[PDB]
Amino acid sequence: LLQDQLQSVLDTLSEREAGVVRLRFGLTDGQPRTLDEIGQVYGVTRERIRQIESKTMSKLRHPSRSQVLRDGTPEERLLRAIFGE
Amino acid sequence: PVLPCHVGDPDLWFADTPAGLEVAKTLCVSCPIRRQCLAAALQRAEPWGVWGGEIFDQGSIVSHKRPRGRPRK
DNA sequence: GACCACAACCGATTTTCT
DNA sequence: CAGAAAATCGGTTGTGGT
Ligand code: SF4
Repeated sequence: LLQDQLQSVLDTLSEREAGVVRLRFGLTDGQPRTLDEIGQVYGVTRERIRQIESKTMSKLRHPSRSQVLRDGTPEERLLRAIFGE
Repeated sequence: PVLPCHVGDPDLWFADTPAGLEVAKTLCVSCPIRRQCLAAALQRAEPWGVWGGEIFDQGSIVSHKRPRGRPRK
């Protein structure tokens, strides 16, 4: 439960955007990935992955995607990184 | 609350053309949340996108997004 | 050495100016 | 017409900091 609806908004991103956040927060297998590893999967450098991740997080913060979803597991950390501390 | 951004496709607010951003910016004018949206986005220094009816670029407001080629004079 | 934030830089492409 | 110039874009490199 709930874990599903965010998987919905993830599906509103491009594959690379979604996969980068999936890997960063270890959403599919519990294990967060390092920027380097992520770059290894998408064939780009770590810094490119960092830029992608910054912009994608900006998108996820945006009400168009985040408003429906305002209600130590990785999904917990993702929702936390969306909003404040 | 019902927001204008939450209907349609959200990438409009992160559109690559200045046209799409102007569209989203006028869509925001009907938002019951607008001034909030803007304040909070400024206070997180958003890198891009349209928030509270304004284009953001690396944490500030840009008014109009530059087109892709050389500037007309 | 592992990890990553920041800025400068790079080649391609696009657009406009002379 | 033909370049040259200026700008964005997706990406990498270089530097340095925990
Ligand atoms: S004010 Fe905020 S919620 Fe309303 S349309 Fe603009 S960005 Fe979306």
